[PDB]
Amino acid sequence: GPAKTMEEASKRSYQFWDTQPVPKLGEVVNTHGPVEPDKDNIRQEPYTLPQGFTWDALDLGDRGVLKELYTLLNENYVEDDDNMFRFDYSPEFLLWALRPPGWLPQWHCGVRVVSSRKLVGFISAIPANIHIYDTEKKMVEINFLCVHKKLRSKRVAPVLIREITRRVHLEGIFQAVYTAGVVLPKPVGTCRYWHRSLNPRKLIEVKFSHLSRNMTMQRTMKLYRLPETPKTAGLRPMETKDIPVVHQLLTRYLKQFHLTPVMSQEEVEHWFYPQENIIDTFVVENANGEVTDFLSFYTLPSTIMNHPTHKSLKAAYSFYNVHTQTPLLDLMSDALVLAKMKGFDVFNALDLMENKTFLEKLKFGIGDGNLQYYLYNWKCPSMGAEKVGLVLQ
Amino acid sequence: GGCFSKPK
Ligand SMILES: CC(C)(COP(=O)(O)OP(=O)(O)OC[C@H]1O[C@@H](n2cnc3c(N)ncnc32)[C@H](O)[C@@H]1OP(=O)(O)O)[C@@H](O)C(=O)NCCC(=O)NCCS
Ligand SMILES: *C(=O)CCCCCCCCCCCCC
Ligand SMILES: [Cl-]
Repeated sequence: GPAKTMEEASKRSYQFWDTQPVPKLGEVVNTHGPVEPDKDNIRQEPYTLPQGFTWDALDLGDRGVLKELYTLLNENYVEDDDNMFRFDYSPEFLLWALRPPGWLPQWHCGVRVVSSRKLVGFISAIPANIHIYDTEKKMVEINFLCVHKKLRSKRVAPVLIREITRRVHLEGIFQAVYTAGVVLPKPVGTCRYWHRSLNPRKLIEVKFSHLSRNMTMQRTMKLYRLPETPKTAGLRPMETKDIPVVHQLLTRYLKQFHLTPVMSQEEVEHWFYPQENIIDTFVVENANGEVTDFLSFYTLPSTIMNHPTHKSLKAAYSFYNVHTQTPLLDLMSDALVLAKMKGFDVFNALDLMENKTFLEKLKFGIGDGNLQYYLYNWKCPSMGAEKVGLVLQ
Repeated sequence: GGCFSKPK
């Protein structure tokens, strides 16, 4: 069973994670470097799966295979604390997240039932250059670890982790970054989700949020009402011509944080060029024609389980927001208006980077879920949320 | 992977 708190986790004994090159939960880290040296010979054979299951690298270019992955995640991926909502990553979103520049087919690591061919497990890696304190490292980002509900608590997650580690090691990469809602050895940083109601009536109806102690429904709606149009001058969707300046603005802005991505210009195009129902980016082009700011949020809806009338929650997630002339609070205020305009029910954001300067003023409510950040085979001091400058899908 | 949060 998984722990949600550093104090409840420190009671626990980590059978799998004790074997891994990550620091112990209790120990304090005053060093900067790999937990273990790079390996110069790597196991050539895939790790043994339980009887009746086989490895299968998923070609997400095949529409049918992509649909299989959608279904596995739609039915077996992350749920809330109370089993009321589940992530509903779209097929198109999964392509965006899993085929960035440098993606590899063998890093789309799935598990299939031998007889039926049913997809029952998945884990993924994508390449990413990561700046951690004073070191820049080629790493991978691990994401979408999923074991079918009927396969849980059978030690299948550790063989998925070890197999993707083997396949990443084969490409000469020995560090990784990943997040989780549970506590594991050992978080480099702990971030908290905050939520901004956009359609507060639907949220309360489906029990995503709740009426505050002494507030009517009519009052909750007036509180969360937003303008129909953003206020910032020159705000417009990102275009192809904005790719270099967006890359420039992002690269300089991220320097103030201690855990950041380092994106090429092609990676900036992939992660920020707007795709409807996936990623939205708006730039601020001023009176001189100069792009000075940009905001971005990605689309991640959720399934509402066991509700006869409301089936889906449309959530927007704060991505990367860079300000150099427009105040961050004005920038994020326009993000809320834009999200409201696009039919989103809620706008989610973490307390990382400078987000705490605007969360309360813009009527975000603190969430019940922490997002722990972890590094694999890298030792470094932990950092506060405001020093985390990395957002994953 | 991620974490599904909802307001406390
Ligand atoms: C997360 C999931 C793959 C874990 O699989 P499981 O069958 O419940 O647990 P298993 O029996 O396979 O193995 C348990 C081991 O995996 C660890 N583990 C559990 N969740 C983990 C996670 N998100 N990330 C890394 N390791 C995890 C456990 O700590 C344990 O290791 P330990 O001995 O050191 O304590 C599975 O519960 C699942 O698919 N949940 C829905 C999607 C999801 O939450 N993905 C991870 C998002 S962070
Ligand atoms: C979300 O799905 C992340 C789940 C994290 C699983 C642990 C991954 C550990 C790193 C494995 C890759 C190692 C590369 C050297
Ligand atoms: Cl693919």
